[PDB]
Amino acid sequence: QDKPGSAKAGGWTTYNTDNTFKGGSYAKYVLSPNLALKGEYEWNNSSLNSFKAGAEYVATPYLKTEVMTEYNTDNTFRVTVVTEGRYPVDPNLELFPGGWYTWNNSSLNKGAPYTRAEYKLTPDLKLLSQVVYNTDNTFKFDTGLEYKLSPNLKVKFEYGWNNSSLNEFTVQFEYDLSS
Repeated sequence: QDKPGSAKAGGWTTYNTDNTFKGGSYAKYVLSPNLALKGEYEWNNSSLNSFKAGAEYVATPYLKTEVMTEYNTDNTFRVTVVTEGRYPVDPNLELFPGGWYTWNNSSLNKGAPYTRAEYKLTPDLKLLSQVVYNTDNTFKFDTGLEYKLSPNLKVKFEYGWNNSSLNEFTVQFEYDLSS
């Protein structure tokens, strides 16, 4: 149904109890089926902003690979790899295999496990729960919700929770480009 050349936009509003506020937006340019381009700009009140960009390569129909490289004022900041796919589940809920990989020049490459669940707690919504567990102990825990009024545009609100940050509230804005 859809055709090549079209792109998708997605705003990201990061708000926290503290005065410090974070804002950014990510978009994916689909030109060909082989691979697609991606870019997410992260701006902040301070002068510590950055820009991450990469590409999305499809190795399998069930498992997809998306290389996301983080660029900064310097030559290079760091390159991370993300792996997502579709996993079956006994019940009605769905299981999404998440994979986080952090590669840098200073430190060594490491790929931590990621578990992303998505289902309807009851109402006609898409509750996305992201949990990160490690061999030692729990890594982090965050929740997310996906809802909308029309198919054209959509909105989602997810909050992160961990020892590092007390409580962060991020709301994504799904909106397809005009051209």
